[PDB]
Amino acid sequence: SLRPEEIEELREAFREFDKDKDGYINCRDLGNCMRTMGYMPTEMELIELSQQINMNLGGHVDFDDFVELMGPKL
Ligand SMILES: [Ca+2]
Repeated sequence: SLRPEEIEELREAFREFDKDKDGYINCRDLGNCMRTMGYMPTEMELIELSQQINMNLGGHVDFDDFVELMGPKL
């Protein structure tokens, strides 16, 4: 039932990808994070998804959504 240990790592990543350090990000470097250690989405997966988030969501992702989307492992 690991979570806080795995999440703690995401916190560092979120900031690492956060260049504006404004406490927010988008489907820009987000996809680059999934391939870093996530699940490495396919070709259209990293696109269809990134966009889906860009459109559906609104065009922004918070450390919460990033963590939630990242999930534990699967
Ligand atoms: Ca930010």
